Amino acid sequence: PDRKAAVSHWQ
Amino acid sequence: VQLVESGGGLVQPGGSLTLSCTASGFTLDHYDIGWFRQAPGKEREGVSCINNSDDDTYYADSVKGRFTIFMNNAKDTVYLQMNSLKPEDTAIYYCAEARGCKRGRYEYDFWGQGTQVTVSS
Repeated sequence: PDRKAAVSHWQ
Repeated sequence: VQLVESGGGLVQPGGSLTLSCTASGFTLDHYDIGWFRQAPGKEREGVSCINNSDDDTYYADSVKGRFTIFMNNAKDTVYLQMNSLKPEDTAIYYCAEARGCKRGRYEYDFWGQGTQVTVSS
């Protein structure tokens, strides 16, 4: 896998 | 679980797409699964997440209303319905396991190459 950060500001 | 994406394309603004996130036909109802995207010049962001055990769904403010994340009765696919697409929605879209649908900045295992969505007139 591509082991990568992402931002989650979901509600 | 090794998930991958399908359903991209180039659509005109105002159109729609349905993306699919699958793991070889295995059922997904145990997992929490996020849909993410990485647009040109932008940080990779989570746009929608489903907690399948608890029946919760989460949306980024930029997509709420327009996007929905769901399974159907087969439970083999996490769909992303994307309505009223705008140029700003152009990105590679990725899916991954997102335990708890946590907010913040975590690392994910992106097993798929993503699916390109281009919204262009």
